[PDB]
Amino acid sequence: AVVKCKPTSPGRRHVVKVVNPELHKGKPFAPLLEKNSKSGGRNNNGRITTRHIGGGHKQAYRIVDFKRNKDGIPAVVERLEYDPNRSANIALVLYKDGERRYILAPKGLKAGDQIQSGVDAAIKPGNTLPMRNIPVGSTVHNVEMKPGKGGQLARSAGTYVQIVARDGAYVTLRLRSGEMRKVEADCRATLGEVGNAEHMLRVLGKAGAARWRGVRPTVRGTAMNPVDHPHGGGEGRNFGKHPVTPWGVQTKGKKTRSNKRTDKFIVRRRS
Amino acid sequence: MRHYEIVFMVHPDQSEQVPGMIERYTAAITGAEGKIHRLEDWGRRQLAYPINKLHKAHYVLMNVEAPQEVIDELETTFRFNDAVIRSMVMRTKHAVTEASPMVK
Amino acid sequence: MQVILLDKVANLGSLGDQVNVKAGYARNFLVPQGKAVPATKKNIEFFEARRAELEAKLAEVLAAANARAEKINALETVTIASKAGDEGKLFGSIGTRDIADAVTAAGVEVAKSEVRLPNGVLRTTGEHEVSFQVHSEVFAKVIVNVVAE
Amino acid sequence: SRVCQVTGKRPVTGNNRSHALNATKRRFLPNLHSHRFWVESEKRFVTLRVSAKGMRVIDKKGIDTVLAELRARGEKY
RNA sequence: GUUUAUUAAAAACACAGCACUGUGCAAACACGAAAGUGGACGUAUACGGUGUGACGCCUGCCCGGUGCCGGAAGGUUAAU
Ligand SMILES: [Mg+2]
Ligand SMILES: [Mg+2]
Ligand SMILES: [Mg+2]
Ligand SMILES: [Mg+2]
Ligand SMILES: [Mg+2]
Ligand SMILES: [Mg+2]
Ligand SMILES: [Mg+2]
Ligand SMILES: [Mg+2]
Ligand SMILES: [Mg+2]
Ligand SMILES: [Mg+2]
Ligand SMILES: [Mg+2]
Ligand SMILES: [Mg+2]
Ligand SMILES: [Mg+2]
Ligand SMILES: [Mg+2]
Ligand SMILES: [Mg+2]
Ligand SMILES: [Mg+2]
Ligand SMILES: [Mg+2]
Ligand SMILES: [Mg+2]
Repeated sequence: AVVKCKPTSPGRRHVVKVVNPELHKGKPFAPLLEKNSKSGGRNNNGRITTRHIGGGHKQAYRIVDFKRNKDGIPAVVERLEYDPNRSANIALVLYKDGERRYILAPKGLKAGDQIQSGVDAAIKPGNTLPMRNIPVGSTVHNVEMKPGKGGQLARSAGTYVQIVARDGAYVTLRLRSGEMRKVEADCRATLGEVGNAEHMLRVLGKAGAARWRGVRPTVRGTAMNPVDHPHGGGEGRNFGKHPVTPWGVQTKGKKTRSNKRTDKFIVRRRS
Repeated sequence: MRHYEIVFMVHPDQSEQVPGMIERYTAAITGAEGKIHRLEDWGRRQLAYPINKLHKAHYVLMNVEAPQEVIDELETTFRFNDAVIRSMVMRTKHAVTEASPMVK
Repeated sequence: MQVILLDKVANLGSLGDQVNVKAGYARNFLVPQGKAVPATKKNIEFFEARRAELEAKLAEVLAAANARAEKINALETVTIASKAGDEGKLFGSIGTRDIADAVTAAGVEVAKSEVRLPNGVLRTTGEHEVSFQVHSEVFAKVIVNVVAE
Repeated sequence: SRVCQVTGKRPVTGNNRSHALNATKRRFLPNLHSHRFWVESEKRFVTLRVSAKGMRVIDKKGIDTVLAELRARGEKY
């Protein structure tokens, strides 16, 4: 539920919270946690590889089942939890044999539902079964690209992928970007859209809310000197040049895909 | 309870499995304490127009007095089965038992 | 790459033939599969005086032990009670290793490179036909009924 | 290291000469490739990071002779 | 809020927000002769770059030039 904040102060003037009261108001499940040390966007050389990353609140990592291998064994949903590592909420499920795991929470999933992976799984939101067993035209998430590698597609808060076709070993997918991609028909997929669809409806309101999320401020390139950026310079506001990267590469429109290995898997590009 | 008239149209290459489908559907109804009034296989029949790139289909009529829950389950069974092509459930005022004019 | 043959290959020569091949075809397939030796004149005097009939005898006794095995591959039925769905649509398939597992459990202990399948998985309960390639020439067939558990 | 194990080829240094005879230092790298060679005597495959000249050498001398030379050189394989 | 430590604290920068565009994952990109690493133990409601800069009303015409994107019939055209 989105909640517009009352303007008791600037910085609360424009804040929209996303309040979900079903999330667990306690500590997460401790065995499935691990340390997530921050980087600052710096590699093993210490240099900044990707800029504007730094700071933010300390975050513990939640081990999430993307491979989803517990076949045949049903699992009930224990509680829903917050994950700082990702935009989607996670669900703590309890298998019959006594194992607890975290999955991505689907849209309509709540505490007490029953899920089941495997080939003999039913078709309800939450189940994970191979896409040669999944009917054409359904919305799935947590999609594998390779069998057993783990789900990599449609993991963000409100995403989903439609299955538009199948020609033997492959199924054709309609990705959330609009790209049509072939995937082997033995790759696992999880039914339904991902949960927190109103995540994009939030407004941070102030700069500190991004610094909480580890987003350092972005200095635009024309406000620099020419030694720093190609855009820099001027005796006023001057930009008499084509928009480039800090490294002189055209940004407004120029394509950068140079993978000739995966062109056979791409049916149509996005657009 | 709620008198329904169910007619479904099967892929003709799955014509051998038809009594297995009928027996599962009947055991769904009577397991749900439903009645079965008439049950009329119409056989292979030439379609008026080619659905799904094929010209014939295997028809089954079934009149049922069941609760709506097992009928919505049966509709989902028709939905996810690829053997069944079309399914039509039509609510009826009463229980009908007389044979069809095309069963004759 | 001049190379002498140890067995007949379907498009260039029979056993005891000194035929120019490409280097990657000799270096990657023929020599590592024992089918050809590069045509050194030391290899030629090694082969043609003695092995011009020594490899023809072991290749013929290999084709006679295989063509005996293909003849005895008249066992003709293997019922594999795998898991299945309703109205066909087998849950769990029978692969190459599982076919070799079942003719081992009933007949010859057979390997996976002899098995010929157009699809190969056959995740479908009922009858099918499966050809074999236990030799380069002699093939066998066993009707395998995959039955729902 | 860009060194052919068979021939001992090595990146040498030279110049890019332009049309205006502008000289810039460059390198000449060997065409090295890792390849599994079937050794029939040891009855196994041996991976060697070898140039294509060395593959012509293996096609001419044979791999057992070359691995004898590499042991007499004192080189692992 | 930040800034010229030591003559400039500002209308300059940043900002939440907006838009364009790239990117299907071994992602783009970046540091690295390379291995690798960051992005991210993330997966297009994500990430990067660029411009603008809360909010309110808005954002009109021009693709000739320069760029970029798409095209592949014809002309020209390298090593070989
Ligand atoms: Mg940035
Ligand atoms: Mg910004
Ligand atoms: Mg900025
Ligand atoms: Mg300046
Ligand atoms: Mg410059
Ligand atoms: Mg000016
Ligand atoms: Mg001007
Ligand atoms: Mg000089
Ligand atoms: Mg101030
Ligand atoms: Mg200061
Ligand atoms: Mg000062
Ligand atoms: Mg001052
Ligand atoms: Mg990486
Ligand atoms: Mg400005
Ligand atoms: Mg304008
Ligand atoms: Mg133009
Ligand atoms: Mg062009
Ligand atoms: Mg030209």
